[PDB]
Amino acid sequence: MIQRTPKIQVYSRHPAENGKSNFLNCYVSGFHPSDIEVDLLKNGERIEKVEHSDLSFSKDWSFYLLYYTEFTPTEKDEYACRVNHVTLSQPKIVKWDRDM
Amino acid sequence: KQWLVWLLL
Amino acid sequence: GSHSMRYFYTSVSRPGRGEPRFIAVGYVDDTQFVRFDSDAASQRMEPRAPWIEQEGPEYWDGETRKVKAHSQTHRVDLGTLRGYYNQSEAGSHTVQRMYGCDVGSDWRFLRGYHQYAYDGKDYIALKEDLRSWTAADMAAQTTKHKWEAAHVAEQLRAYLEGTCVEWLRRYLENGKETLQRTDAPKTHMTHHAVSDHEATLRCWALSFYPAEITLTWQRDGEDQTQDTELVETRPAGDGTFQKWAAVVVPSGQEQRYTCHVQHEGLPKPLTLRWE
Repeated sequence: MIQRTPKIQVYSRHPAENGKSNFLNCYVSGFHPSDIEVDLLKNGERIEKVEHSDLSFSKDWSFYLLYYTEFTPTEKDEYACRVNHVTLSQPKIVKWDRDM
Repeated sequence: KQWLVWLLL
Repeated sequence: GSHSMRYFYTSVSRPGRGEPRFIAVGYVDDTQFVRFDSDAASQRMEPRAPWIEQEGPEYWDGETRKVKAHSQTHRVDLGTLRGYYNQSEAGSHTVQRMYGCDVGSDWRFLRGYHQYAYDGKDYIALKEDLRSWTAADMAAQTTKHKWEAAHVAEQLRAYLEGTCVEWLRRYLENGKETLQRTDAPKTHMTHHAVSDHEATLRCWALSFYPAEITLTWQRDGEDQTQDTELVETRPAGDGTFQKWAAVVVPSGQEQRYTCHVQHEGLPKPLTLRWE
């Protein structure tokens, strides 16, 4: 009955170095109920090989998941994470900040 | 290893 | 230092598909090592760490039977609470259970916890004395009584102070090379000019285990808790964690702010200052 909104963080497993193999990660935490849909976007179009962690929650009973994939960063390509939960009126999007 | 008892609410 | 084994269970009811969805995970400290997914074709307790595969097939059979039992009792708890709060069968609801045990540096029993929640709100907990219960609302009073009748407290305490801690020790000394470690953070600092008369100092601390970490900002010695952007400790994917903390700084005053870092891996805390 009482719903919490998801908190999203898009980031790379290791420092962004174009051309080197690396992992892209989208971490969602603090949301409830458990239902949620998450896609990863490569210049707009979504990816297909996107594994995820098992459902688990924190001490406040809010869930958290990790959606990770392998890739190679480049100069022009922009990656993003798209999330949708019940507490939203439209799919939320978050751009991967390679320089922060 | 996890608990062996069944616990109902 | 201090270690902990905690089990997490989540069961969500879906009228129209009958059997709820039931997911359970097991953690030692901040490392997941087991899993069970109801809608998985496996229908068995699968490993998620490499140091647990050493266990034979009997171990996995026992754990699978246990977790399936817990799934059943959850499938009953859903309907039971639906009756307690007088809710309709046309609504989805979530039942969450968490319980485990902790040990100190001497590898003895320090704490043990067990607690149920219904739709994100606390339903019933076990106080840290392991004898009495904490009941939230009138519905949980009935459960509290039922459990006080069957002496559930003494049994659960016998488990937490016995098997739980024992096999926590076993897990630690099996996966010693990963669970018994303290990876200090690799800190750095970035400085982005938000505007001509302002700036943002971001304090990065990444690649550290365990997840317990403290990361604060100070201006002239006092905490900037009111103006500090602080994300929540997030996983990296390789067993390490990341966290950063940013602050908004007037242009020309960077040398007044300092980033303080505390972690089990650092002998003494770290203090950083730009340039």
